[PDB]
Amino acid sequence: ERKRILPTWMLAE
Amino acid sequence: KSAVVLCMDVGLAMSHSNQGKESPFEQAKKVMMLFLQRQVFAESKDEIAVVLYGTDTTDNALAREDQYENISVHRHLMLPDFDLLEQIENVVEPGSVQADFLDALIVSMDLLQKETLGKKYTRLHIAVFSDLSSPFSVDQLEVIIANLKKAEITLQFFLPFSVDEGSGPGKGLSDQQKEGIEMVRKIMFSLDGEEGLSEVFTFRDALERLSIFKKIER
Repeated sequence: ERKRILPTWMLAE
Repeated sequence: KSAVVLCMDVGLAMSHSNQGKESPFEQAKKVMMLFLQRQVFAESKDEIAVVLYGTDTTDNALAREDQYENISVHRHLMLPDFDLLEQIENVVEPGSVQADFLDALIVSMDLLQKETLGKKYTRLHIAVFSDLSSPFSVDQLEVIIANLKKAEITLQFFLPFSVDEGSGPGKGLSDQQKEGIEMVRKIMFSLDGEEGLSEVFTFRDALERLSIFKKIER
């Protein structure tokens, strides 16, 4: 599956 | 005031004209123009952005080598104004490629996240117009859904064909389109259960449904 890189704000805890 | 992104598939398959008198691209553009005209003439305070996916060029904040390709932010989150109607019916042309609709959704979410900072809205909304012809990756979809919930963004999907119980005989949908329909249903149910599945409509219902939604305190 093609990997995407999410913007930092979406990865915030 | 609402914040709304119109997230429009302009990929090559949308140009194929074989039902009625208008291609899916032409049908969707007509709905968008009628909606924007209504908003302008009524002096609505809603802010409306436009994101296109399937465009030959790329123009968005997330774009890098092999990321968020062929997705273009045509209009930022602003009041629609008379001048934009001209701008929409000139720079919305059919694309020659296809793009990943979940990439387009992320671009639309990122646009809302940045451009709604420090301001109060009744709802944050993304309306997708597509024939679901294009492949997509589900990488980190669970984080996309988590962020839609956290930011309280609602989703609506508009397709050029029915998919409900009265859809009737088969419409020759490709396996990719059937996969797209299923993933749309998974997303909408993840967001709002059975009620979310009800937010999947046809182009024929889009102009009127764009305005209707259930109020939820924020």
